[PDB]
Amino acid sequence: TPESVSELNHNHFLSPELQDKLDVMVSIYSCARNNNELEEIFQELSAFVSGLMDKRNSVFEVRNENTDEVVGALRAGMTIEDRDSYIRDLFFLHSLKVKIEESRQGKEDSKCKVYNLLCPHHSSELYGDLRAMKCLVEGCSDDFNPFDIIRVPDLTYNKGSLQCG
Amino acid sequence: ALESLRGNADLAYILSMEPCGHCLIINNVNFCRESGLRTRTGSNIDCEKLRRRFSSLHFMVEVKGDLTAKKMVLALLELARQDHGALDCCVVVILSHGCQASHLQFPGAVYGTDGCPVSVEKIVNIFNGTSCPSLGGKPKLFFIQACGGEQKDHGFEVASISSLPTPSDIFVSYSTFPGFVSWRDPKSGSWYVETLDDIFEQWAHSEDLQSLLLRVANAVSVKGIYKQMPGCFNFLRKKLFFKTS
Repeated sequence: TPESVSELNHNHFLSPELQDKLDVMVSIYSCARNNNELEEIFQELSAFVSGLMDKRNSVFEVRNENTDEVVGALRAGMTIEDRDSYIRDLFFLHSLKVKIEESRQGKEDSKCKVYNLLCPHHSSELYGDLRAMKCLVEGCSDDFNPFDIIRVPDLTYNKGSLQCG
Repeated sequence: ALESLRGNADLAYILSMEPCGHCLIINNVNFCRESGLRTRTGSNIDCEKLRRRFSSLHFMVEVKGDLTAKKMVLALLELARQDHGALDCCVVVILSHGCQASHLQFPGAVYGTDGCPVSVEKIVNIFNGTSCPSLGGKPKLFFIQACGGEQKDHGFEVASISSLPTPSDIFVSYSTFPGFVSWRDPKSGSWYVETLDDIFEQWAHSEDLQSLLLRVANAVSVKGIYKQMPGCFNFLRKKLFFKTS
């Protein structure tokens, strides 16, 4: 319960700063045409994602890797506020990805560099979290769907017994 | 019947010379922080299993670890540049992460250490008759241990003048069906390679390459809660019986 959340609270929604940063990127992305115009937007997300990955490694800890008995946990001297501030930054990525998928309804195969940041590899840490976020926001997802509960920062994803590769 | 069909010009490849040929093994284990790809632990066990295995089959085996995407291409190009006149065969094993791709000929891609892909399409076309003329009418094998796509499979319930074309004699053995994940135990190693080496021990002397990978496909298909279906894109003209002393 301290390490992770099952369902999203009022603390997990976007702040006015993140909401303003989201709306500016969405407006700039759709109205832009050439790949040269998106270089300002690409450098934002790649800076944001690399900052988001550092925020995970400072906040969270994975004990007992490559086993059945894998457990997630918060780092020493790290509060519940530090978790929810990461999940806010994680929500930003999901909600930005949703609106980019709306802007790419026509040509759904452009090979965009900005979109490929929001589609990380299926072994990665961020894929585990974004797939976890998608289940809670968009309702279940129904990929396999057992009795087990979904963790909104999936710390144990691809780190035990069976792994991708 | 068994021994007679081996030594046949029409139905089987001739592997007379010692060694058979070169055997490149790209083994990408440790990937960069920027890509976010997890460290493929237990692939060094799979690497050394195959390294001993192809050495037992009379191949000049050469392992190259943690290659970037550009070094993978330079490593494959330099192999194709060799004089395979005296050589009868050629093998290229690749152990890495993978992904789904907008393919034209062959599905799948394989990542480098830098974390950008090299398509299987591109890897195979390096060894075609135009680019590598020394392997003309010679089997060119490829064993690609990597993920096909992001999708995890649960499966279903079951009750218990001489004419020879440029892309001839290609054989790309896939570890998982295109668009599905390849599974791996950190201690044991990959399901594909663990099952490949075990079957190559027991049935290399009697059975051909296609018959061997049928056992690998069967043995891997029964495994685990999550499922995996290995196969191969066969473009061979004859049966490939591996040589053992």
